[PDB]
Amino acid sequence: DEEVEVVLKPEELRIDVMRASGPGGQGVNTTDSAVRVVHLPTGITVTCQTTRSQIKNKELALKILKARLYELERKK
Amino acid sequence: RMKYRKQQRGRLKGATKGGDYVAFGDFGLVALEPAWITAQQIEAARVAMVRHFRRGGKIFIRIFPDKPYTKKPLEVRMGKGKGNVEGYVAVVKPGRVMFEVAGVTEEQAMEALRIAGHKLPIKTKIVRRDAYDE
Amino acid sequence: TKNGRDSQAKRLGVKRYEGQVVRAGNILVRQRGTRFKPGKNVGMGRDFTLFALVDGVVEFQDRGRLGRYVHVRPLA
RNA sequence: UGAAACUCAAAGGAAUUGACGGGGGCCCGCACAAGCGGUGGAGCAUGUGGUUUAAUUCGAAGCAACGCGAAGAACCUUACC
RNA sequence: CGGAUUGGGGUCUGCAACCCGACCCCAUGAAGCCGGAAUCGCUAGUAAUCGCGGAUCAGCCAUGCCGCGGUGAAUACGUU
RNA sequence: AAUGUAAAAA
RNA sequence: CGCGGGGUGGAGCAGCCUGGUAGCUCGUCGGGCUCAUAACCCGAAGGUCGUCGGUUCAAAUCCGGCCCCCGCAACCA
RNA sequence: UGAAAAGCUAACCGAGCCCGGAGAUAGCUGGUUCUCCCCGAAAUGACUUUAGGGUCAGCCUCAGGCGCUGACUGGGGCCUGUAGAGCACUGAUAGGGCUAGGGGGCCCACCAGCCUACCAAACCCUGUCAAACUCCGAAGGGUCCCAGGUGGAGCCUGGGAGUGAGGGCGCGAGCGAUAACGUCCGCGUCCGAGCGCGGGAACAACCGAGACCGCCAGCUAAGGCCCCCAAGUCUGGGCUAAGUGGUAAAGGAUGUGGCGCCGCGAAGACAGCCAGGAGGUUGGCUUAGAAGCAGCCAUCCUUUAAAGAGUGCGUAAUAGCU
RNA sequence: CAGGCUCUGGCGACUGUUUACCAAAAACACAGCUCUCUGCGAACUCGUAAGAGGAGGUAUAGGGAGCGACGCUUGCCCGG
RNA sequence: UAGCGAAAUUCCUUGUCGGGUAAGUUCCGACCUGCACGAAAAGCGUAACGACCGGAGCGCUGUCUCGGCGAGGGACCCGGUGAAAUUGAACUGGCCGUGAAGAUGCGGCCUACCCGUGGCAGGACGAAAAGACCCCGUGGAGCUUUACUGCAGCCUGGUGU
RNA sequence: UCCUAAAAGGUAACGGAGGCGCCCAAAGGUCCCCUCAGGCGGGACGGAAAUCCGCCGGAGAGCGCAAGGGUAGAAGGGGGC
RNA sequence: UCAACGGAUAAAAGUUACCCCGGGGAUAACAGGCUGAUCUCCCCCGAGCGUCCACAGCGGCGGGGAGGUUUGGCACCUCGAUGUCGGCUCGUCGCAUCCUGGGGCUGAAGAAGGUCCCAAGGGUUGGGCUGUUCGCCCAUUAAAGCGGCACGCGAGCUGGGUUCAGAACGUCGUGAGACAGUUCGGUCUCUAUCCGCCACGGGCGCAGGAGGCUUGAGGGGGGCUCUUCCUAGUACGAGAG
RNA sequence: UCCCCCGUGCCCAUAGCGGCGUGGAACCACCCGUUCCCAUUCCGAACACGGAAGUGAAACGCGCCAGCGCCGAUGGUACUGGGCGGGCGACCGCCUGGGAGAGUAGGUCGGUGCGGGGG
Ligand SMILES: [Mg+2]
Ligand SMILES: [Mg+2]
Ligand SMILES: [Mg+2]
Ligand SMILES: [Mg+2]
Ligand SMILES: [Mg+2]
Ligand SMILES: [Mg+2]
Ligand SMILES: [Mg+2]
Ligand SMILES: [Mg+2]
Ligand SMILES: [Mg+2]
Ligand SMILES: [Mg+2]
Ligand SMILES: [Mg+2]
Ligand SMILES: [Mg+2]
Ligand SMILES: [Mg+2]
Ligand SMILES: [Mg+2]
Ligand SMILES: [Mg+2]
Ligand SMILES: [Mg+2]
Ligand SMILES: [Mg+2]
Ligand SMILES: [Mg+2]
Ligand SMILES: [Mg+2]
Ligand SMILES: [Mg+2]
Ligand SMILES: [Mg+2]
Ligand SMILES: [Mg+2]
Ligand SMILES: [Mg+2]
Ligand SMILES: [Mg+2]
Ligand SMILES: [Mg+2]
Ligand SMILES: [Mg+2]
Ligand SMILES: [Mg+2]
Ligand SMILES: [Mg+2]
Ligand SMILES: [Mg+2]
Ligand SMILES: [Mg+2]
Ligand SMILES: [Mg+2]
Ligand SMILES: [Mg+2]
Ligand SMILES: [Mg+2]
Ligand SMILES: [Mg+2]
Ligand SMILES: [Mg+2]
Ligand SMILES: [Mg+2]
Ligand SMILES: [Mg+2]
Ligand SMILES: [Mg+2]
Ligand SMILES: [Mg+2]
Ligand SMILES: [Mg+2]
Ligand SMILES: [Mg+2]
Ligand SMILES: [Mg+2]
Ligand SMILES: [Mg+2]
Ligand SMILES: [Mg+2]
Ligand SMILES: [Mg+2]
Ligand SMILES: [Mg+2]
Ligand SMILES: [Mg+2]
Ligand SMILES: [Mg+2]
Ligand SMILES: [Mg+2]
Ligand SMILES: [Mg+2]
Ligand SMILES: [Mg+2]
Ligand SMILES: [Mg+2]
Ligand SMILES: [Mg+2]
Ligand SMILES: [Mg+2]
Ligand SMILES: [Mg+2]
Ligand SMILES: [Mg+2]
Ligand SMILES: [Mg+2]
Ligand SMILES: [Mg+2]
Ligand SMILES: [Mg+2]
Ligand SMILES: [Mg+2]
Ligand SMILES: [Mg+2]
Ligand SMILES: [Mg+2]
Ligand SMILES: [Mg+2]
Ligand SMILES: [Mg+2]
Ligand SMILES: [Mg+2]
Ligand SMILES: [Mg+2]
Ligand SMILES: [Mg+2]
Ligand SMILES: [Mg+2]
Ligand SMILES: [Mg+2]
Ligand SMILES: [Mg+2]
Ligand SMILES: [Mg+2]
Ligand SMILES: [Mg+2]
Ligand SMILES: [Mg+2]
Ligand SMILES: [Mg+2]
Ligand SMILES: [Mg+2]
Ligand SMILES: [Mg+2]
Ligand SMILES: [Mg+2]
Ligand SMILES: [Mg+2]
Ligand SMILES: [Mg+2]
Ligand SMILES: [Mg+2]
Ligand SMILES: [Mg+2]
Ligand SMILES: [Mg+2]
Ligand SMILES: [Mg+2]
Ligand SMILES: [Mg+2]
Ligand SMILES: [Mg+2]
Ligand SMILES: [Mg+2]
Ligand SMILES: [Mg+2]
Ligand SMILES: [Mg+2]
Ligand SMILES: [Mg+2]
Ligand SMILES: [Mg+2]
Ligand SMILES: [Mg+2]
Ligand SMILES: [Mg+2]
Ligand SMILES: [Mg+2]
Ligand SMILES: [Mg+2]
Ligand SMILES: [Mg+2]
Ligand SMILES: [Mg+2]
Ligand SMILES: [Mg+2]
Ligand SMILES: [Mg+2]
Ligand SMILES: [Mg+2]
Ligand SMILES: [Mg+2]
Ligand SMILES: [Mg+2]
Ligand SMILES: [Mg+2]
Ligand SMILES: [Mg+2]
Ligand SMILES: [Mg+2]
Ligand SMILES: [Mg+2]
Ligand SMILES: [Mg+2]
Ligand SMILES: [Mg+2]
Ligand SMILES: [Mg+2]
Ligand SMILES: [Mg+2]
Ligand SMILES: [Mg+2]
Ligand SMILES: [Mg+2]
Ligand SMILES: [Mg+2]
Ligand SMILES: [Mg+2]
Ligand SMILES: [Mg+2]
Ligand SMILES: [Mg+2]
Ligand SMILES: [Mg+2]
Ligand SMILES: [Mg+2]
Ligand SMILES: [Mg+2]
Ligand SMILES: [Mg+2]
Ligand SMILES: [Mg+2]
Ligand SMILES: [Mg+2]
Ligand SMILES: [Mg+2]
Ligand SMILES: [Mg+2]
Ligand SMILES: [Mg+2]
Ligand SMILES: [Mg+2]
Ligand SMILES: [Mg+2]
Ligand SMILES: [Mg+2]
Ligand SMILES: [Mg+2]
Ligand SMILES: [Mg+2]
Ligand SMILES: [Mg+2]
Ligand SMILES: [Mg+2]
Ligand SMILES: [Mg+2]
Ligand SMILES: [Mg+2]
Ligand SMILES: [Mg+2]
Ligand SMILES: [Mg+2]
Ligand SMILES: [Mg+2]
Ligand SMILES: [Mg+2]
Ligand SMILES: [Mg+2]
Ligand SMILES: [Mg+2]
Ligand SMILES: [Mg+2]
Ligand SMILES: [Mg+2]
Ligand SMILES: [Mg+2]
Ligand SMILES: [Mg+2]
Ligand SMILES: [Mg+2]
Ligand SMILES: [Mg+2]
Ligand SMILES: [Mg+2]
Ligand SMILES: [Mg+2]
Ligand SMILES: [Mg+2]
Ligand SMILES: [Mg+2]
Ligand SMILES: [Mg+2]
Ligand SMILES: [Mg+2]
Ligand SMILES: [Mg+2]
Ligand SMILES: [Mg+2]
Ligand SMILES: [Mg+2]
Ligand SMILES: [Mg+2]
Ligand SMILES: [Mg+2]
Ligand SMILES: [Mg+2]
Ligand SMILES: [Mg+2]
Ligand SMILES: [Mg+2]
Ligand SMILES: [Mg+2]
Ligand SMILES: [Mg+2]
Ligand SMILES: [Mg+2]
Ligand SMILES: [Mg+2]
Ligand SMILES: [Mg+2]
Ligand SMILES: [Mg+2]
Ligand SMILES: [Mg+2]
Ligand SMILES: [Mg+2]
Ligand SMILES: [Mg+2]
Ligand SMILES: [Mg+2]
Ligand SMILES: [Mg+2]
Ligand SMILES: [Mg+2]
Ligand SMILES: [Mg+2]
Ligand SMILES: [Mg+2]
Ligand SMILES: [Mg+2]
Ligand SMILES: [Mg+2]
Ligand SMILES: [Mg+2]
Ligand SMILES: [Mg+2]
Ligand SMILES: [Mg+2]
Ligand SMILES: [Mg+2]
Ligand SMILES: [Mg+2]
Ligand SMILES: [Mg+2]
Ligand SMILES: [Mg+2]
Ligand SMILES: [Mg+2]
Ligand SMILES: [Mg+2]
Ligand SMILES: [Mg+2]
Ligand SMILES: [Mg+2]
Ligand SMILES: [Mg+2]
Ligand SMILES: [Mg+2]
Ligand SMILES: [Mg+2]
Ligand SMILES: [Mg+2]
Ligand SMILES: [Mg+2]
Ligand SMILES: [Mg+2]
Ligand SMILES: [Mg+2]
Ligand SMILES: [Mg+2]
Ligand SMILES: [Mg+2]
Ligand SMILES: [Mg+2]
Ligand SMILES: [Mg+2]
Ligand SMILES: [Mg+2]
Ligand SMILES: [Mg+2]
Ligand SMILES: [Mg+2]
Ligand SMILES: [Mg+2]
Ligand SMILES: [Mg+2]
Ligand SMILES: [Mg+2]
Ligand SMILES: [Mg+2]
Ligand SMILES: [Mg+2]
Ligand SMILES: [Mg+2]
Ligand SMILES: [Mg+2]
Ligand SMILES: [Mg+2]
Ligand SMILES: [Mg+2]
Ligand SMILES: [Mg+2]
Ligand SMILES: [Mg+2]
Ligand SMILES: [Mg+2]
Ligand SMILES: [Mg+2]
Ligand SMILES: [Mg+2]
Ligand SMILES: [Mg+2]
Ligand SMILES: [Mg+2]
Ligand SMILES: [Mg+2]
Ligand SMILES: [Mg+2]
Ligand SMILES: [Mg+2]
Ligand SMILES: [Mg+2]
Ligand SMILES: [Mg+2]
Ligand SMILES: [Mg+2]
Ligand SMILES: [Mg+2]
Ligand SMILES: [Mg+2]
Ligand SMILES: [Mg+2]
Ligand SMILES: [Mg+2]
Ligand SMILES: [Mg+2]
Ligand SMILES: [Mg+2]
Ligand SMILES: [Mg+2]
Ligand SMILES: [Mg+2]
Ligand SMILES: [Mg+2]
Ligand SMILES: [Mg+2]
Ligand SMILES: [Mg+2]
Ligand SMILES: [Mg+2]
Ligand SMILES: [Mg+2]
Ligand SMILES: [Mg+2]
Ligand SMILES: [Mg+2]
Ligand SMILES: [Mg+2]
Ligand SMILES: [Mg+2]
Ligand SMILES: [Mg+2]
Ligand SMILES: [Mg+2]
Ligand SMILES: [Mg+2]
Ligand SMILES: [Mg+2]
Ligand SMILES: [Mg+2]
Ligand SMILES: [Mg+2]
Ligand SMILES: [Mg+2]
Ligand SMILES: [Mg+2]
Ligand SMILES: [Mg+2]
Ligand SMILES: [Mg+2]
Ligand SMILES: [Mg+2]
Ligand SMILES: [Mg+2]
Ligand SMILES: [Mg+2]
C-alpha cells in the first residue's frame, strides 16, 4: 500500500511566522509574512517568503514540504 | 444532485413550516432552535448513531441539505463567493423532525438520539410518538 | 465576473382602471402577451396594447376559460 | 628530459601452408542472360511451427529438416495417454 | 466454368468404420475472373502435357513414392 | 550496402 | 486569487476558425531478402479525442463547469 | 561647458536671472466685515473623458393669477403575485411499493430461464425543499368616483436659489461570514440644520419634547422617589442568597421555590441493617485463555418466600465482595 | 615630529576623473582592439548667411560607435 | 559551443559535500535541476595597483565583561550686556469609563497647601515643513518610441540662373 | 430576457443567470383548409427514433434565434391569389 | 465596433527613483478603532487507543466559546506630517507558569517523570551564524516562560535593514525605464514653556512665643536559587538506584 | 301555461371523464349514389351535390351512477396594516383591525336566455 497524506496531520509539524526580508518598505517592516513549516518528526523544513501573503506563503511551504517529505518516505 | 448554481441567503423567520411530527420510527429528534445544519453535521450524527448500536435497526433522516453555502477565500469584494466551501446545508426551524430511529429499545434510542444532539449546533429534544397523527 | 447586465424597465400594466372616464382612443393596458383580450370598443395594437375606440368608461370582466376582457361602456 | 604503482604471459620479427578479399587473370555448372511453364493468391490434400490436450509418443532444422524415418496409424500398428 | 461444403440414401473390407476408411447415387452447389514483395524447374524426345503399372497393404485417407509409355515445344547474342 | 558475445584441438 | 495557450491510436504532431468524413511519422503485427539479426520491400491492425453537462437533426470540432500541462503576471508603500 | 553626476553655468538648475504678455489659468484650499423680522432646503434621478465639476428634473423662496382641489380620512369600484402555504408545471429530495436497463452467482450454450439482505429510469404511496418553481394566496399598496378636510394646504405663470459626499436607528432584501461604528437598495424616522431643553453617569441621531422674551407660580412627559440628588427607607403577595441584580455559549449538577402525571406503603413501604443470594451452568460460539462477568449469539427449568443464562470490581483463568 | 602586520575572495588592469553642499565607487576616463564614414571646397560640427572649426591636416589622416592594460579566445542564425 | 557557474546573476536556499570554529544564513574549495552565466552592453584568467566591498589569523587595546579615578572648556553661583523658534486664551493632576473611535478641559472616583531652582525626556497625538509615499486635477515639467501632427535636415522630379 | 425588486410603477452592488449588433419575397397581406408533443398496440426494409393504421392524448409541441408573457375558439401546418 | 454605443479632434502611445504645483484622511501604505473569518488558548460529545479498562495518559466525526500576540476585512480620528524593522538603555503590567513554593490523580516501589489544580514574590546566563525578528547551533542552568504597553521606548541613542538622488548583476521592456529579485554608497535638528518624573529650596499654615526629643496613619525598598555533608547507604527495591 | 326535439347565446367543470339505460313519428345523424355544382398533396374519408330504401350501430339528445376530475365550509392556526414589550443575537411575546393555503364535513354527474318545428 501507501502512506502519503497521513503525515500532513497538524500535530506533527510546526509553523512559524516572522517578518519577511528585503523589499517591502514599511510593509515588509510591520508585516510578518515569512513562513517556515518544520516537520518535527523528521526535522526537515522548508521556508518561504516570496509573496506578500502569510496565508499564500504558508500554503506554498506546506505544498513543498509535502513533496520533500513524500520523497523521503518513498525512498524508505 | 443538480438544481442550479449558488443561492441567496434568505432569513429564518418563525418556525412555521419549520417543523413536523414523527413520520416513521419509534422515536425521533426535533430542533428547538432555527439554524443552517451542514451536510457534515448531519452525517456526523448519523454515523454516530450507527456506531452506537452496531448492526442495529433503522435510522431515518427527515432533513436534507440543498442550500449551497458560499464563502470567500480570504479576499475582498469582486463577484459572489465561489462558495460551497462547507458545501450544503438544510434549513432547520424550531419544530422540525430530523432523525427517526426504529427497531431498537428506548435506552438505545434515548442514548443514540442524544449523542446525535451533541453534534448538532442546536438545542434539541427527543420524542416518543405520543399518538397525535392525522 | 460577467453578470452586471440587465435591460431597462419597460413600465407596463393596466393604465386605466375600472370605472374611469376615457377620451377617444387613449391607452388602457400595456401587456406582455394576451393577459387581457379586447372588448366593446376596445382594439389592440402590435404590442398587444389595449386602447379605447370611443369615449365612456372602462369595465373589466373575467370569462374563465375564455379570458379576461376589458371594454368601454360609452355614453353621450 | 622522463619515471612508478598497478597489470598481462606474452608482446614481437621473418618466412610457411591454408582460408578469406566490396584484388586480379584464364575456366566451368539451367549460375545468370534468352526462353517455356509454375509456387507465393483460392479450395482441398500432405508434412511442419505454435497453441490446445488427459495424452495430442519420438526423431529430422538453411542450403544438405518440412508427401523426410513411415513402401499404407480405425483396434494391429504404437514408442504416448 | 469450378467442384469445396452440407443434407439424404446406399455398397464393400475388416470382429469393429463415433472419434477416423474408401466408393456410389441424388440433392446441395463454396472461394476462385490467373494471384503482393518474393521465388522454383527445365537445354530435346527435354519442359509442358496425357494416361498405365508396381512396391506397401484387409481396406485405405496416394494428389505420395518408384517405374512406363503417348502427344511434343521455346530459347541460348554473351560471361558484365 | 552495418554487425554476429561467451567452453572444441593426445 | 489573474490572464493566455493545450489535453487526439503505444510516442510525437496534424484536424477544430468555417460542425457530416480522425490524417502524418516512428512504433506494433503478418510475410519476404539473409546463414542470421539490422537496414530495405509487401500487407495489415490500432484511437472512449481529459471528465461531467449543454446547443444541434448531428459535436474531437460550438457553449458552460471541474481536472491536469505549459507561458505571462503578482507593483506603490 | 561636462574624464558623464542631468554635474555646473553668481549660496535650491530635468533647462539660469531680470522685466514684460500678467490680474495666465486654477472644475482646488483659504478668506468674505452692521441689526432685526417671515419662510426654509439637499445630500435623489437622468445624461456627462462624468464621478469632490456641471445640465434638466426633484426638493426651498418671492410676485401675480386660480379658488376647496391638498395631505391625511370614510365608502365604493378595478389592478397586483409578496408574507404564508402548496407540489398541479420546472427542478430538488429521504424511505418503501412497483418495475425497464445495469451488477453478481446457479444454470447454459440453440437462446432461454431462476435467484439477488446490490445500481437504478418511469410509475405509485410515505415525507419534504426552491430568489430566478406556483393549483393557491392574504394583510397591504396603487388608481378613478363620491364625501370630510381653509391648511405656512393644492394648482398655474413667472424672478431668485442652494443641493447633487450624507449619517445613525427600526423594518424588508442583496453582498458579507445569519462579522464590522461594513456595504448596497426599499419604507419610515431623527441628526444634518434641533451639539437648544428633561431622561439614559458621561454621549448628533435610543426614550421624553419642537426653546418669541419675562416670572423666587402651577400640572405633567420620559425617567425616577436610601444618601451624593428633587420626591415613599410607601402598602400588599410571592421569588432569589449569587452582590445573582451590576449585563457570555454549547453543555452540565441531590441549589431553591411552584404546578402536574406515574408507581410503592399501616396486609408495614424508601434508607439503613441481619440471613440466603443457589443448582444442570462451567449457557452456546470464538480465543493461547474467554468459568454471570473481552468480542459474537442469544429469551431454560429446578430447591424457594428468594437469587438475572446476569450489575460492577477483581484473577492468567477462579473463588471472591456486591 | 614617526607604517600595526599576515592569509584569502569579489570588482576594476594601472596614475587619474566625478554627484561645489548626504554617493569617490565596481561608476567616467585611459593606453589598446574592432566596426564604420571621409579623396579634400573631405566627412562631420556651429551659423539664416557670409563664414568658421575640421586643418594651413590629406586615409599611418580626420569624424562617429562599442569594447577597455596584458594572456587565451570570441561559436551558430540574415526570417523581422 | 568554449569557458564559467547557488555567482555583484539561485526563487526553493542556510541547496549538498568538504575547509575554517566550541559552535559559520557570512567566508573559502567543490558538484550543477544555470527560477534567470555565456563570449567586444565581450567570456574566462591575470603580476602589480586600490582611503573600493567580503572572510580569517597574529599583534594590541576601556570596543567589551564594567566600571573607576583624574584634567582642562562649558554646565552651577555673583557682577555686566542679553537673543530664538513657539504662543486661541488658561486658574493646564491620577485611574476607569467616555467621547470623531489615543481626554488637564465631559462622567464618576482617587490624590493634591502657595511660588520657585537644579536635573530627566513619558504626554501635551510636543516644534519645524499647507506629506515627499498614495489617490484626485480632463495641473506642470524632463525623457522614449515602429503614439498623432508638424519643423530642421537630407533625397528627389519639374523649372529659373 | 429573468431574478434580486418587499403582489401598482420604479428601485442599488465588481449581486445571481442567459442573449443582441441578425434573419425571411416568404418566415410578409389575405381567403380557404388543417391541429401537436407525447404514451400503448399493429406494421415489410427501418428500428429507442423514418413512413403506415388504431386507440388515448388541452397543450408538456410549435411559433427563425435568449428568456419571459402569450397562445390550437391560432399567433401553430398546407394551399390559392 | 463614433462598441468608452448622448458620440470631445478630421487626426495621438509610453516613462520619471531627477521630478514639481494644487488638493484629500473624501482614498492606500504605519498605528489606533470596529470585526475576529485566520491566529492563540479553553471547553461539550465520546467512535476509538491504551492487555482488562472511553479521561493514568489519549480522542476520529461534529458542536460551543474565550482572548485581541499574527494574517486579514472595513476606511472612523490623524496626509497645514502620529518617523517606520532590528539592536541599545531603562523598564513596567497580564498570567493562559519556564524555574523555585503548595496540592489531587498516576499505567506513583524508590529515585525520576507524566498530567491537571493553586500560586507572581523573585528569578529567568554567556557565545557562533544573520541587519535581522525568527530560528539552527556551542557551553552551561533552578530555569534558560509567553505576552501587553503606538508589535513600549529615535524632543533618549544607534542607523546594519527598510524608503530618495549614484553604480552594477540577473531580468522585463524597441525604448525612456522597471522588479516584497540581488549588490556596493549614501546629511537622524546645542536651549523643555505646561503635565509627568528625580532631587532641592522659598512662603504661609499647624488660633501663645521658643530649644530639644519622639509617635507612625499613610507609603516605599526587599523578597531568587543551587551544591555538597549528616541523618542513611536507612525506608524502598531482585538489583541498578 | 306544459313537454319533446332543432338552431343560437350566456354563467364557464357543481357543466367533465367513464359506466348503465333510453328515442327516430317529427327533428338530427348515419345510409343510397357521385350525372351535375364542387372536392382529395391519394381516397366523395373530409368538404360538395342529387336523393328514396334501410338504421338509431356510430354521433348526438335525455336520464341514472361518484370511481376519477371539478367545486368545498366551519372551527382553528400561519402570516399581517396600526399600536407596545423582550433577547448579544439567530429571534420571540402582547394589544387593536384584517385573515389564508392545506386538510376535514360536505356538494356535483349542471343552470339558464332568445328563436323555430312538433302534441
Ligand atoms: Mg490530527
Ligand atoms: Mg535585506
Ligand atoms: Mg529595491
Ligand atoms: Mg521598489
Ligand atoms: Mg499590516
Ligand atoms: Mg501587524
Ligand atoms: Mg519577498
Ligand atoms: Mg512573488
Ligand atoms: Mg524512518
Ligand atoms: Mg456555518
Ligand atoms: Mg485592499
Ligand atoms: Mg417496533
Ligand atoms: Mg419499542
Ligand atoms: Mg451539541
Ligand atoms: Mg447542542
Ligand atoms: Mg435535550
Ligand atoms: Mg398531526
Ligand atoms: Mg446590475
Ligand atoms: Mg427587465
Ligand atoms: Mg436597473
Ligand atoms: Mg428587471
Ligand atoms: Mg606516484
Ligand atoms: Mg536453376
Ligand atoms: Mg544439365
Ligand atoms: Mg531467366
Ligand atoms: Mg500461384
Ligand atoms: Mg495456396
Ligand atoms: Mg516449416
Ligand atoms: Mg483449452
Ligand atoms: Mg530419441
Ligand atoms: Mg517432435
Ligand atoms: Mg506415409
Ligand atoms: Mg436404398
Ligand atoms: Mg469468364
Ligand atoms: Mg493397395
Ligand atoms: Mg501416382
Ligand atoms: Mg553493434
Ligand atoms: Mg555483442
Ligand atoms: Mg567474435
Ligand atoms: Mg496540440
Ligand atoms: Mg480546455
Ligand atoms: Mg496538453
Ligand atoms: Mg482534439
Ligand atoms: Mg498522446
Ligand atoms: Mg494511451
Ligand atoms: Mg482546441
Ligand atoms: Mg530465424
Ligand atoms: Mg494479403
Ligand atoms: Mg507498410
Ligand atoms: Mg474535447
Ligand atoms: Mg465525428
Ligand atoms: Mg514574474
Ligand atoms: Mg514610491
Ligand atoms: Mg511606480
Ligand atoms: Mg562640477
Ligand atoms: Mg544673481
Ligand atoms: Mg543651498
Ligand atoms: Mg547646474
Ligand atoms: Mg522648463
Ligand atoms: Mg493671480
Ligand atoms: Mg466649473
Ligand atoms: Mg419656521
Ligand atoms: Mg456628482
Ligand atoms: Mg369658493
Ligand atoms: Mg378610499
Ligand atoms: Mg412538483
Ligand atoms: Mg422521489
Ligand atoms: Mg435485470
Ligand atoms: Mg441481470
Ligand atoms: Mg447462484
Ligand atoms: Mg437482476
Ligand atoms: Mg397506481
Ligand atoms: Mg403521494
Ligand atoms: Mg395519494
Ligand atoms: Mg397564479
Ligand atoms: Mg388542490
Ligand atoms: Mg383554492
Ligand atoms: Mg372632496
Ligand atoms: Mg450621490
Ligand atoms: Mg444614503
Ligand atoms: Mg450593521
Ligand atoms: Mg448634550
Ligand atoms: Mg453610552
Ligand atoms: Mg446634533
Ligand atoms: Mg442628543
Ligand atoms: Mg404637582
Ligand atoms: Mg411616572
Ligand atoms: Mg413590598
Ligand atoms: Mg414583597
Ligand atoms: Mg455582578
Ligand atoms: Mg441541565
Ligand atoms: Mg433527579
Ligand atoms: Mg453464582
Ligand atoms: Mg464452561
Ligand atoms: Mg460462579
Ligand atoms: Mg474476566
Ligand atoms: Mg488472590
Ligand atoms: Mg485459563
Ligand atoms: Mg461468582
Ligand atoms: Mg620619525
Ligand atoms: Mg612611516
Ligand atoms: Mg609586525
Ligand atoms: Mg580603478
Ligand atoms: Mg578584466
Ligand atoms: Mg599621482
Ligand atoms: Mg574636470
Ligand atoms: Mg568632490
Ligand atoms: Mg546645493
Ligand atoms: Mg547637490
Ligand atoms: Mg578615491
Ligand atoms: Mg562619473
Ligand atoms: Mg582610443
Ligand atoms: Mg586589446
Ligand atoms: Mg571608404
Ligand atoms: Mg544643428
Ligand atoms: Mg544648417
Ligand atoms: Mg587652419
Ligand atoms: Mg558573437
Ligand atoms: Mg553551435
Ligand atoms: Mg537575421
Ligand atoms: Mg537578406
Ligand atoms: Mg530577406
Ligand atoms: Mg557548455
Ligand atoms: Mg553556498
Ligand atoms: Mg563575480
Ligand atoms: Mg548552510
Ligand atoms: Mg564544518
Ligand atoms: Mg523553482
Ligand atoms: Mg541562458
Ligand atoms: Mg554581444
Ligand atoms: Mg568587462
Ligand atoms: Mg585578480
Ligand atoms: Mg579607492
Ligand atoms: Mg587612486
Ligand atoms: Mg605576524
Ligand atoms: Mg586579534
Ligand atoms: Mg572638570
Ligand atoms: Mg557648581
Ligand atoms: Mg545659569
Ligand atoms: Mg502643578
Ligand atoms: Mg495638564
Ligand atoms: Mg457635561
Ligand atoms: Mg524645573
Ligand atoms: Mg538662575
Ligand atoms: Mg517629554
Ligand atoms: Mg499640558
Ligand atoms: Mg514626543
Ligand atoms: Mg497638502
Ligand atoms: Mg484626458
Ligand atoms: Mg509636457
Ligand atoms: Mg515604419
Ligand atoms: Mg522601422
Ligand atoms: Mg513633412
Ligand atoms: Mg528640389
Ligand atoms: Mg531639384
Ligand atoms: Mg421583468
Ligand atoms: Mg414590483
Ligand atoms: Mg418581477
Ligand atoms: Mg410591505
Ligand atoms: Mg411595494
Ligand atoms: Mg423576498
Ligand atoms: Mg410586480
Ligand atoms: Mg444575489
Ligand atoms: Mg450595421
Ligand atoms: Mg410564397
Ligand atoms: Mg393500445
Ligand atoms: Mg414488426
Ligand atoms: Mg423506426
Ligand atoms: Mg415499430
Ligand atoms: Mg397553455
Ligand atoms: Mg415577469
Ligand atoms: Mg415562450
Ligand atoms: Mg412559455
Ligand atoms: Mg394560420
Ligand atoms: Mg464616454
Ligand atoms: Mg473614443
Ligand atoms: Mg511614473
Ligand atoms: Mg532609476
Ligand atoms: Mg538609480
Ligand atoms: Mg540617472
Ligand atoms: Mg522637474
Ligand atoms: Mg505637493
Ligand atoms: Mg478615512
Ligand atoms: Mg472569539
Ligand atoms: Mg482556532
Ligand atoms: Mg472555555
Ligand atoms: Mg460522541
Ligand atoms: Mg457512553
Ligand atoms: Mg482495546
Ligand atoms: Mg473515525
Ligand atoms: Mg481531528
Ligand atoms: Mg465548529
Ligand atoms: Mg465554532
Ligand atoms: Mg463608507
Ligand atoms: Mg498642526
Ligand atoms: Mg508635529
Ligand atoms: Mg511548581
Ligand atoms: Mg516520587
Ligand atoms: Mg542582507
Ligand atoms: Mg540565550
Ligand atoms: Mg500591530
Ligand atoms: Mg497590536
Ligand atoms: Mg516599535
Ligand atoms: Mg533620531
Ligand atoms: Mg529606530
Ligand atoms: Mg527602535
Ligand atoms: Mg552612516
Ligand atoms: Mg548590509
Ligand atoms: Mg542604509
Ligand atoms: Mg533626489
Ligand atoms: Mg532586451
Ligand atoms: Mg519576484
Ligand atoms: Mg547594502
Ligand atoms: Mg564610503
Ligand atoms: Mg552642545
Ligand atoms: Mg535637552
Ligand atoms: Mg526668602
Ligand atoms: Mg518649605
Ligand atoms: Mg506602616
Ligand atoms: Mg514592594
Ligand atoms: Mg551514605
Ligand atoms: Mg545498597
Ligand atoms: Mg557513609
Ligand atoms: Mg528494605
Ligand atoms: Mg547490577
Ligand atoms: Mg548507588
Ligand atoms: Mg298561455
Ligand atoms: Mg302567456
Ligand atoms: Mg345572453
Ligand atoms: Mg328507427
Ligand atoms: Mg351498397
Ligand atoms: Mg367518377
Ligand atoms: Mg349516370
Ligand atoms: Mg350542369
Ligand atoms: Mg343538379
Ligand atoms: Mg368548393
Ligand atoms: Mg387531387
Ligand atoms: Mg343531381
Ligand atoms: Mg328504433
Ligand atoms: Mg346510441
Ligand atoms: Mg352521449
Ligand atoms: Mg379546501
Ligand atoms: Mg376558515
Ligand atoms: Mg399584529
Ligand atoms: Mg405589526
Ligand atoms: Mg396596542
Ligand atoms: Mg436589546
Ligand atoms: Mg381553506
Ligand atoms: Mg388531500
Ligand atoms: Mg359529473
Ligand atoms: Mg356525462
Ligand atoms: Mg321556446
